[PDB]
Amino acid sequence: VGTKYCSNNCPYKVRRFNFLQYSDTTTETFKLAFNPDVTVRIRGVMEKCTYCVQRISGARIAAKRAAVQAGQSSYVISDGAIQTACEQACPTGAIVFGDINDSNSRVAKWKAEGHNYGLLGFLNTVPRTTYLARVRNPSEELEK
Amino acid sequence: MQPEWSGDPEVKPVFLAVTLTGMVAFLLMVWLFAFYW
Amino acid sequence: IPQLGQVQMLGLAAAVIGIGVLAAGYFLSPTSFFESYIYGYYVAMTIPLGCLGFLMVQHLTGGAWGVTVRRMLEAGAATLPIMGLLFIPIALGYFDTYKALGLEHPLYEWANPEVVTPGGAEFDPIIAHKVPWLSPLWVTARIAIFFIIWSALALTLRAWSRQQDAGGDAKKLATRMRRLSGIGVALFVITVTFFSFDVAMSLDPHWFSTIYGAHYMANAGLMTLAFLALMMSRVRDAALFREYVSVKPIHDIGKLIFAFTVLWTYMSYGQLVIIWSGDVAEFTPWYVHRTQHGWVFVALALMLFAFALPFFVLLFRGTKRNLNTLATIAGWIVVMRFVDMAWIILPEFREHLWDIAITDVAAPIGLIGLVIALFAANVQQAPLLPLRDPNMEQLQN
Amino acid sequence: EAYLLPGETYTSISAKIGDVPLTPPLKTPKGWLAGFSVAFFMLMIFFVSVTWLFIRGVGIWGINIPVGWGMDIINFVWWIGIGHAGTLISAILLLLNQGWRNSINRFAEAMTLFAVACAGLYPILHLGRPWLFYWLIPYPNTHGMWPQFRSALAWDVFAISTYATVSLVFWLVGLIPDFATLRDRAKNIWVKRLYGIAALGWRGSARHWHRYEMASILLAGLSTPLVVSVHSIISLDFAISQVPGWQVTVFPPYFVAGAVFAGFAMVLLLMIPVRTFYGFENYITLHHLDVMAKVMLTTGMIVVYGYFMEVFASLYSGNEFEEYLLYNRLFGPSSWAYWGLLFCNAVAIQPLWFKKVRQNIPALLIISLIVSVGMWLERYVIIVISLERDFLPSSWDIYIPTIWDWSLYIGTFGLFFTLLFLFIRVLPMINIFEMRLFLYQETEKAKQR
Ligand SMILES: CCCCCCCCCCCCCCC(=O)OC[C@H](COP(=O)(O)OCCN)OC(=O)CCCCCCCCCCCCCC
Ligand SMILES: CCCCCCCCCCCCCCCC(=O)OC[C@H](COP(=O)(O)OCCN)OC(=O)CCCCCCCCCCCCC
Ligand code: F3S
Repeated sequence: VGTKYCSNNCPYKVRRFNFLQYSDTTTETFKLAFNPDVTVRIRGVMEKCTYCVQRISGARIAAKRAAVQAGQSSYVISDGAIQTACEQACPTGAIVFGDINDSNSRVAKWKAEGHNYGLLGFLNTVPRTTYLARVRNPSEELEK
Repeated sequence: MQPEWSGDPEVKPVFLAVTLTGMVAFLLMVWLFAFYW
Repeated sequence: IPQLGQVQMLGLAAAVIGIGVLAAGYFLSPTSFFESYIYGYYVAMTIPLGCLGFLMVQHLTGGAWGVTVRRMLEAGAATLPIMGLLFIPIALGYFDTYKALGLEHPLYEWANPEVVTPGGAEFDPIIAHKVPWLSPLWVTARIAIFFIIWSALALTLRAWSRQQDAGGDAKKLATRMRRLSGIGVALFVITVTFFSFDVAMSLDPHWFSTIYGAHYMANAGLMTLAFLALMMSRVRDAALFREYVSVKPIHDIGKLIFAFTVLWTYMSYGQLVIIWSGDVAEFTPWYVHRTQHGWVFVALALMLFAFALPFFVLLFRGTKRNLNTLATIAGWIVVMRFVDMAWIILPEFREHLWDIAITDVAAPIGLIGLVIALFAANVQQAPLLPLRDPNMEQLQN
Repeated sequence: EAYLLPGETYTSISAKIGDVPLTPPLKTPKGWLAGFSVAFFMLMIFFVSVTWLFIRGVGIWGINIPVGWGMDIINFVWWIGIGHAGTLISAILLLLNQGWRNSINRFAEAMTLFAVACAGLYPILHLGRPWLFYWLIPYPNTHGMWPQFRSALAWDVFAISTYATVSLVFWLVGLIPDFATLRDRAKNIWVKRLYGIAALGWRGSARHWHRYEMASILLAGLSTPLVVSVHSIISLDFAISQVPGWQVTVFPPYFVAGAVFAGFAMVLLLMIPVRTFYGFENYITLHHLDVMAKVMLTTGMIVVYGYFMEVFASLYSGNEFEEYLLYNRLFGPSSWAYWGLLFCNAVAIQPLWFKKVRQNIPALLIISLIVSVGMWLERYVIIVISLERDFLPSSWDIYIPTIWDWSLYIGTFGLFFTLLFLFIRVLPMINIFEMRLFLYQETEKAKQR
């Protein structure tokens, strides 16, 4: 409805509000560029990244369809099944996404590292996006 | 103290009409809002 | 007069039981004696500070209830320097008198050397940050200053109303008590909020609350109102309560008991829903320590027997106009305020519901008995119910 | 002194209060005409601001992504908080048996209702999809969804709706016997039916007055905890939030005190002209304004105590975020509002301790005006400054209001003053009954001495 309270309380301020009609409602070429698996937002609603949930939902439906086609009744989803777009396009591979309950996944092996940390731990949010601390390798001549 | 309509012959069927109003109107909202889709 | 002597004797016997079991608790383990004395002094200080503040509130807001219990409020306010003399064992407790009297650590974590000293073994930086504010000299200076203002306020108001029995009173001396109570109400509010800070909220220096003190305000006022209604029932046959007091001030005081019960549960729910809904981990350990290890059932019994039954019973006219059942309600209120201050203070050093020693009952009953004995000695030294007063006619309606 | 001046009979109460309504509409005073014309102009400014709010969206306001609640929520808290002191005279003084409420409670209830109508538009107006405001209300839908009910705006919707309805109910029962008098003196035949169905044929009587005092005392007993809770919940939409300047445990009693403080300022600013221009000097004495300044002084000290509690929370805590809160309030880019807050709501209230300052009418009016402005500044310091600088310094940005925030504020002033001017035209502004009862109680005190 657009209360924007949800902006004020998220301690990382990652939510974004459609204050005006930002979405291109008129230019047909810009209407062709919109991906139809995501809603194009109207004025007055919130926005934040959804763990790129069109890809999660599509891989979920794919896993469940292939599970019921085999008949396993399991629905096991692969670790490489979901690559979010801002993971798929990072050239350095810093962003790593996947299932964390499954210990075999890359993201759960990354989160088991000792320099993994969540942003603003004192607010008891328990983030699912965590950070590896920047471990530098300086030399003996400019720091020591 | 008692109300001034306590000893009136209208106090039986009017207060029966408030509950017959309730079980008509509220049950109509029940039918429309729960059983009408 | 004679029932006052009866309740004074009962308070003296309670104080004797308290000092006997408190000295036994020093004989077993003196740290338990000292923490129980912290609790006993806090729940003993609920009486005279609320008495002082309610005397000044009724001098600001001249009512028939206020004239009805002005002299009992003045007696309760008169006990304050004896409350300083009962404070100073605590001041020995957190000072350099430590390493004597068997204490393993001092009574407060800021009174600890190692938790606040720079370069020490502990160096806990939350407690070491507040070391100018929370140091033994600063806290003793602050508490003694608050004692000075409270004793000056109380003894000046009591001496002026003692001068009111002669003359210069229908416009003089009541404007003086009005101005003094008007400045002092703000003084009393800030000083007893800071007192509640230094005594209770600094026991765990990792946590703070800004509604603390106001929580202690409502606790002190509601203990005071129930105490006032409790011994108003004893002095019914004083012949002067029968000459000038009717059941309309009784209804007023029961009304104020009801209002302070709902104001206190509003304060406690405000703190609870603020800390609970905004789940930030510097405010949350207070309620983690207070719903764990058996303290949760004390919290629910506090919600069910100090709010819901006292609210629901006090909606009616009888149990407010009648005085006997109002006294039974007030006794239940006083006991429930004891249980609440147990929930407020004892999780900071007990950690279990089943760890509550016999000293945690010895110190509240004993120090309340000392409070009641000094109170009932102070009522008897003056005529109760000031007969010559410009606010007298509200008793006659 | 005395709350009622002598020389007054029941005929004189009904003549002086009753004839300010039921005047011929073409015989209406020209000062009223000028004030209502100004209020009509500012209500058109309201309608223009609301029109451009609906068409373009909420982005015409100066809100950005850190400050999601800018000047709109500030005016909401200010306008809702004005109603506390009006309900205080309406209900709390009725409970405490206070003799000064007898001439004020009509005006107090009226401006409570009008400040509620001015405030209650802001939860609808600040949405940016305001046509879905009913989604916050639990209503039967085909979706099967519900409001979250643990949000404090979900508490706000119930809170403002219940508060609006109870204050309207208290106004209507407080108005029924004055409707009965105004029906009995109207002298135009059609207006007698209009005030007649308004009075419902009240028939001022024992076994009707018993239920009158009984229901009015009891409704005061219902509305007295209610306005405290409704302004506690207006506090709680910051106090449950995890922002450092908003998660403060003192906030519900401190917002309650700030509400009574700002509302008493507004009752001052809008009843000194009602006392002077309309000749109600006997009904609203100087002791009335003395005791009202005293109650405003009480709430101002509790508010200054709340500022001290904020300073103590920021200094006592070892957290970086509370300390940077106090720094950015004291020396930040928006620190002007905090300095004007300690000049306004703290320095200027210490004059009210002295009786001659309280009895001086121009000083009392101007100090009440500083109370209202600095109260608004307190809401600014609580909301906007704490939303400016947050946990992550990348999410730090300044808040600057646009012309449309001020346009909506002035327009809500117009809606308030317009509704107030229709109130002081068609209806009486002092309780005619309960002043006759106050006249009875005053002469009975003069009898029994
Ligand atoms: C929103 C503001 C906060 C509300 C807090 C609740 C207030 C109390 C509600 C009940 C009102 C008083 C109960 C009955 C009573 O005792 O009043 C009687 C008396 C006047 O009646 P007489 O018969 O004597 O007639 C005299 C005139 N003819 O009322 C008073 O004198 C006023 C008492 C002062 C009220 C003190 C309670 C306020 C609590 C402090 C709140 C501040 C917050 C603290 C941080
Ligand atoms: C243990 C004590 C309890 C804690 C108390 C601390 C808080 C103190 C608040 C109580 C003070 C009440 C207001 C006093 C100031 C005042 O002037 O009011 C009294 C007036 C004067 O009466 P008159 O007619 O002039 O004297 C008659 C002479 N025969 O009258 C009133 O009673 C009005 C009372 C107003 C009560 C509401 C305002 C106080 C609370 C609001 C703040 C709430 C914050 C959460
Ligand atoms: S608080 Fe909720 S109402 Fe919308 S702007 Fe946020 S999702």
